[PDB]
Amino acid sequence: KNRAARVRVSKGDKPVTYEEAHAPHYIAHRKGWLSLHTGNLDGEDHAAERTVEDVFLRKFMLGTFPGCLADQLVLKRRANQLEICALVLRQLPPHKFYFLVGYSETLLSHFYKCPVHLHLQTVPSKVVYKYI
Amino acid sequence: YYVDWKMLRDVKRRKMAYEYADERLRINSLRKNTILPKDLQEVADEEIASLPRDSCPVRIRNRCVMTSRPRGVKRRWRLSRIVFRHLADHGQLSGVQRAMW
Amino acid sequence: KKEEPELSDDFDVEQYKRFWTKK
Amino acid sequence: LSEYAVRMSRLSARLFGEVARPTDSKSMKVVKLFSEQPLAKRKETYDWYPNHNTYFALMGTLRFLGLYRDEHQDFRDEQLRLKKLRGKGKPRKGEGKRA
Amino acid sequence: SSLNLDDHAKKKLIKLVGDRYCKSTDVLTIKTDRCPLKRQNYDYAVYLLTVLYHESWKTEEWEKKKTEADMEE
Amino acid sequence: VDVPKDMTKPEITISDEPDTLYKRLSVLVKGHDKAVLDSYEYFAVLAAKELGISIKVHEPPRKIERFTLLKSVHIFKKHRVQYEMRTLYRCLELEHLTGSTADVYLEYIQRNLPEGVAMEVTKTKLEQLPEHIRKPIW
Ligand SMILES: [Mg+2]
Ligand SMILES: [Mg+2]
Ligand SMILES: [Mg+2]
Repeated sequence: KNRAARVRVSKGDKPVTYEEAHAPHYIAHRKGWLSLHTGNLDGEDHAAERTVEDVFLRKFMLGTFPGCLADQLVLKRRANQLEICALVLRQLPPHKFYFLVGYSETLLSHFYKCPVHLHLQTVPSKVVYKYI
Repeated sequence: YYVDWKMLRDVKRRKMAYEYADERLRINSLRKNTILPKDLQEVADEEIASLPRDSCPVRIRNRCVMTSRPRGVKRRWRLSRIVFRHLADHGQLSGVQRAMW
Repeated sequence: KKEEPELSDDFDVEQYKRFWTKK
Repeated sequence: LSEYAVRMSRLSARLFGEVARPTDSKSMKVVKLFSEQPLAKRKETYDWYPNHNTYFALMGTLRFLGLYRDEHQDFRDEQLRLKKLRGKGKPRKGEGKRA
Repeated sequence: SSLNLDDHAKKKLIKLVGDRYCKSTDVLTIKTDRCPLKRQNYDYAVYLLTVLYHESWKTEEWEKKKTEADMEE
Repeated sequence: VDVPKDMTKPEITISDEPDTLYKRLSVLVKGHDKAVLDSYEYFAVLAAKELGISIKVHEPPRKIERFTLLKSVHIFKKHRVQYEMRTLYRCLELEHLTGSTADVYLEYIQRNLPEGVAMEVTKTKLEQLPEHIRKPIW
């Protein structure tokens, strides 16, 4: 039985978001890619550097915003600028959110030597697609 | 810390190769040409073999940058086969989808 | 056995030094 | 193959910059060695490995500064504390089996 | 067809440039890759065009040693 | 009703250097999703028509890259999981475009490029004969 990136059925009491409710074979059929960049095109180079940078942001954003992150990030790379779109719960006061936004934008920009955009959308709770 | 001692050894090996890359190329040019006298080529073989062992391009090993799996690594993404599926099945790699035809 | 390394070949690089600099 | 063709082959090689005089099959490798970039100097080779030392050290310092909270490192510390409480810790230097 | 090649000069240029000349479309294609920059390649590419034209007009002494099997017509 | 009066201040210094004439300009955009490229073509065509360029749009055939990886982490070599990377193509040809008009059209096109696509430009610049060839020198 396949087990890749799946949530198992357990009665009807466990909420599941849209991303987690679809099996990996549904990619490019019902759900898109969480990251989009040129590296994985046909005749384009520089695909390994993008991948390692992508993984680091998955680990940095998850740790910078403990508990208040809703689901996976969305990373868009246009020109040389990097846009990070996130869903954040209503946990921290707005003062701390702007502190972390300012902290993240400056630290990443001076680390990857590229401008960084950080756009946040706030939701009251995790969005439930099935079960519950 | 790299993920394993083996990965650390590879970094030293790659670093040493880069330092002696040009010097090896100049000496190796003499050996690979048949117009120079045979006496000079024999001396070149002694010098090229006197260089440190780690400064050899063939000794470089391609591993995974995440888990350092010595084999089963795609050269394009520099990732192990297990890690590549882990990233691709979650949709975290652009343009990568399950093949159906 | 044969020997003829001095081939009768003529060519001067400095002949085209003029077009080399500017149009 | 005539003497006329030999001059034309050499004259064309002179202008485009290739080798004029005849060259052996094995002797052309020295041209190839300098024409191409050596394997040890390609960016794919010496920059193959991301610098894990900077990645690990940076997140180590940010963890102590309260700007990054790592769950995994907290898990090790919490379990390491329990081992000390249970009486099974790591001995100092020169305390393994010499006593 | 837009150049000033003579009957002898044009025949030598085709025999000199090799496969870069198309016999059907009468177009000459020069491709340069050795220079690191596009501006250096552009200056080098035009350098090849002018030196190939000034050389097709030099009827050197050895050119009279033509073989009847080397004639294009 | 209240608007900033005359908030425009660009300068275009017309120098004396002759402009560069491009015989034909080719733009080839490559991406993973057809829908983005379909919308991007409409944006490019609409902007091109307004500038008066008379462009032509054609779709080159697509190519598909496939590779196979093992399924489990130990033995079981009779079961494989395959993957596929699809690159869809779209080409926009530009004809009789001047150098000055080329610069603005390309930079306007490039800045609005979506994140999931890239493009290559093939510019066929035309010019007269070199001085040595034009000026009679034997
Ligand atoms: Mg280990
Ligand atoms: Mg040998
Ligand atoms: Mg090997």
